[PDB]
Amino acid sequence: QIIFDLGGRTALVTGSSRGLGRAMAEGLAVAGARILINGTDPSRVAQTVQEFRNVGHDAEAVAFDVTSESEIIEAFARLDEQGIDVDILVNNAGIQFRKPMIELETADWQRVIDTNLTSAFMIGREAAKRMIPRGYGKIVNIGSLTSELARATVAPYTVAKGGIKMLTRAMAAEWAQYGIQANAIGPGYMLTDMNQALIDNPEFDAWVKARTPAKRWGKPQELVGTAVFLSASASDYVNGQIIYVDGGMLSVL
Amino acid sequence: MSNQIIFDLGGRTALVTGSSRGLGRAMAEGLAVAGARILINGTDPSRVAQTVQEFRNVGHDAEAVAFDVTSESEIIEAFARLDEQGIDVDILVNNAGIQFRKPMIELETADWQRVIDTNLTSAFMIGREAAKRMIPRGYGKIVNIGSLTSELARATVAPYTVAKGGIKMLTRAMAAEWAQYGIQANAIGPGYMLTDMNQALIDNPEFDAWVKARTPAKRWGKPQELVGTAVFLSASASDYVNGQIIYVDGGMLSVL
Amino acid sequence: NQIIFDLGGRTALVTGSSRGLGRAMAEGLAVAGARILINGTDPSRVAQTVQEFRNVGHDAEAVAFDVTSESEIIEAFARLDEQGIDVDILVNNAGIQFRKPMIELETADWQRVIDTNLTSAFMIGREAAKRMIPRGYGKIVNIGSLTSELARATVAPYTVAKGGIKMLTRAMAAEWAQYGIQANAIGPGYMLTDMNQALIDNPEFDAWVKARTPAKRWGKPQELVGTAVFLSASASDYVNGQIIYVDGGMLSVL
Amino acid sequence: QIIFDLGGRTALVTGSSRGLGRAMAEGLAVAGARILINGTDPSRVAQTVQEFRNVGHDAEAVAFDVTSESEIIEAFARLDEQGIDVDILVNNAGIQFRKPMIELETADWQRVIDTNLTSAFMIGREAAKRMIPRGYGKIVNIGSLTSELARATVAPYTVAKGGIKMLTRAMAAEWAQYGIQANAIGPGYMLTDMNQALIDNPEFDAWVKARTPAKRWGKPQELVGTAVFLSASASDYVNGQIIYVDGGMLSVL
Ligand SMILES: [Cl-]
Ligand SMILES: [Cl-]
Ligand SMILES: [Cl-]
Ligand SMILES: [Cl-]
Ligand SMILES: [Mg+2]
Ligand SMILES: [Mg+2]
Ligand SMILES: [Mg+2]
Repeated sequence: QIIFDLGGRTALVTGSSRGLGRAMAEGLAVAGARILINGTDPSRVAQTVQEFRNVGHDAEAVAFDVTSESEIIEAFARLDEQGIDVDILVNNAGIQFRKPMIELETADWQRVIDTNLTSAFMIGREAAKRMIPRGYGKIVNIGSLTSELARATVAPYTVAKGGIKMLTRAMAAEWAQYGIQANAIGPGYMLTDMNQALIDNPEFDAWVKARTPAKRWGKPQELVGTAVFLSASASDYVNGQIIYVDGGMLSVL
Repeated sequence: MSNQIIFDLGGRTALVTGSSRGLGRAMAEGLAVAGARILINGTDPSRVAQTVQEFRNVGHDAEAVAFDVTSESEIIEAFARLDEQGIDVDILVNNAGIQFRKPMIELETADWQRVIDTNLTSAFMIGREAAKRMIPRGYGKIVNIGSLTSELARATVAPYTVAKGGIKMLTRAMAAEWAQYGIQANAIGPGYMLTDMNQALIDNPEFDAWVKARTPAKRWGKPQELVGTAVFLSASASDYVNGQIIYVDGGMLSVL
Repeated sequence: NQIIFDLGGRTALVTGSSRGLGRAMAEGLAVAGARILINGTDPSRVAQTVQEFRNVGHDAEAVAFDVTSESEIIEAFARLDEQGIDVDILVNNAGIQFRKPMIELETADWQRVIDTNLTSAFMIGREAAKRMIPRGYGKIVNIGSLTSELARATVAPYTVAKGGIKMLTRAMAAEWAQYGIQANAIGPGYMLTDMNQALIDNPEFDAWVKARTPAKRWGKPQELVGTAVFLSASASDYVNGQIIYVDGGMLSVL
Repeated sequence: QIIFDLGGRTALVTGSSRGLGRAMAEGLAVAGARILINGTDPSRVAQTVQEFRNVGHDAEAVAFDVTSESEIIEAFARLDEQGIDVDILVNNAGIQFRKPMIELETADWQRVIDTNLTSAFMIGREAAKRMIPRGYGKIVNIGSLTSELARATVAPYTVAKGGIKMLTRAMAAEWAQYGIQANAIGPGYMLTDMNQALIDNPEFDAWVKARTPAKRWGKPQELVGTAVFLSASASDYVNGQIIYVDGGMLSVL
């Protein structure tokens, strides 16, 4: 099915050296995309690139700090110079910080906003600058269940992801007319290392299973279909949507 | 060129209601191309036959399954025939529904009811019948067809708006009850699409200009542009997606 | 008083107000100053509620009719017209609950939920709106549910009907706001009423409500009153097509 | 009526020297609340306080830059010392900045985020710390139609207001159990000096009237009912909700 094929396209996935970003990058590569691996640690990025190459994927290392405008600008300039077009941007980079709001230092709030929200804006804007003259491109922002429903102790993350949902709509509002589709994925509770602490908590584990209609956690590879869909011609008239991949959790009391 | 398999529908049988023409036909053809066996359903049996034949000529496995989507007896009867034939309905696309344009202060209750019955009640009855076979098997996909009016109202199309809003909530209710048995119930909300059901809107320059101005993509959608979403929601690619409505509207719903 | 929340001089029809939440809201509107048209299916129950309202100083009239009967709805408004009684405020509160898994759900029970909740609100809203329009002002307050937004197993037809109510509210705004009519909705969460007695008397369900709600408690019937008055008053003249969830924060958190 | 009465309560409205904030503060005063007026121009704040006192309202100036954490903290310390409780907080302060994203400077993006979103978090956090031991409080964040629907050229405002909506829910998530209701108002197109460029653009004016079911702009005082509702006992069981006051605009195509 050509409509899901990504051959001839290049995807930059931020924070793809590990975790969900890597699982999505891997799935995009299987669908045919060349992959630009990104992460803060150059050595960790390089290791992930070699592993992608070892299984026959076309991959390049594009390490940069997603909170640094100058590094973002220089990374895209370097890509321009090598003749590498970024056709698909997945804004996956982001951190979590657990603390009740009355105990939350403004500096930590700010770090979560910068890493999750401002990063997506800066990187999205740089990608779009080049996609616009080409007349096509895909932007896939990674939100969260907290883009819509709040949870105690994760306020700055919740706010940043709520911002990401609206950033997605703002991107569609301005860029859809130029043939660019900006959409989002909202992962539910996934079996991934960032969640290991939650997964290890028997009470939290029980809550996830009782709160989710599917009665189970999601696996990281279960984000791949949605990521491929939103990166492929299959979603050419889809714009400004956030698709939750959460076993039904957001849909029910 | 990619050998990925998460979008393949081989071995699955899809029933698409109102698939003899329009968006339903386009989605049915898309499902067939992805590998699904197709059951075509429609009012005009002549239009149905022509559609089934056209599917067969291009190598699709297709068949007519006749029933009034508003008739419970006809629905239960149709599923009985499928049951005996060992046909599993693995994918149900609830696309059947009519439109009726009339301001509410002039709207006869009988026209209100017909819109509700054909759009909303049909989806409940047919979804209920499909699910009781899906549950024991432990897998299944239900794709309801909503509308932009599942979310935003428009003057003169109230009963449709109400029915499509119901469809969105019906989708969530289905996820609530069936997700645990391995069934994914999701929905598609087509925007303004180039179909004959909208020809009166397309051939009005004011409304045409409005669509292009109101939509960020600045264009109407083509029926084929629902295929990707329909296949995605019918395939293993969406196994952990439940209760979602995905709008295919060039961004119309996302902006002022 | 606070004049923007005053309903003096205005007349409110509240369907299903002979008892339960409908009665509590009708009483709230009366306290706010509205003359109340009490409605229910039983004329005797309706009249008794009317007399109780009047004995504590509220003005109230008996307007019994079956909300699923179009001919009775039309007949009732014809009576009101002839008396010169304007319906300035309509609260569509009537509607039944029916709990049953969808695979066990008879279509007739589904239909009764749809008719009593959704079709009734359309028919009555339509009759009210055509008299409000030439006056250039009016309020329609539909009663949704927190299930207008989020579903729950065993309550599909109610969820669907109330989801319909949310969109009906928006459809009413779309057509009638231009004429100075505001159509809005209330989505109650879990309320300590008699139609929820089973839920309330179930320790597992009671515990779930208290744990699932940020406010860690059920709502009281009186806690809908403020929203009903707000949406019935001058205070909400630029508010249209809104549904206000009164649910202790349930819909807003995981 | 008692359920809308604010007697015995004190409300802090940020950016209430003029515009929407001033209109809401006046309605809160009419409802019985003691009012704390805040704004950047000390003369305009003092003049507004005077006008409130002329009609018998209890009003007082409370000075702080809403983007300065130290000034916010000091302001609440002065309130504590004077025995002034903030029972009701209306986070109304904010700025607008119009510019397409590809041309938007990050510094401007950041100033809009800080002024609209971070401000509401810092001030809400400071207010909540006092409301919690009292077992009572109302927080009303001021969102926008852009909390829900995007518009080209106002992306950082859109994102900030989307953040406001989710912040409101995060507040409900952590604080509802302590008897604090956190909710939001999303004003539609209102006739304020801040909007005077749009109002005076005949194309934008005609668009508002055609796009709004009510076919008209809102007047600032039309926010009063919603503000009082969300500040009074009438909304004791309302938490985490945003109420749009937009003549129906968000509700229709
Ligand atoms: Cl996995
Ligand atoms: Cl097509
Ligand atoms: Cl009765
Ligand atoms: Cl004003
Ligand atoms: Mg098979
Ligand atoms: Mg009158
Ligand atoms: Mg006073």
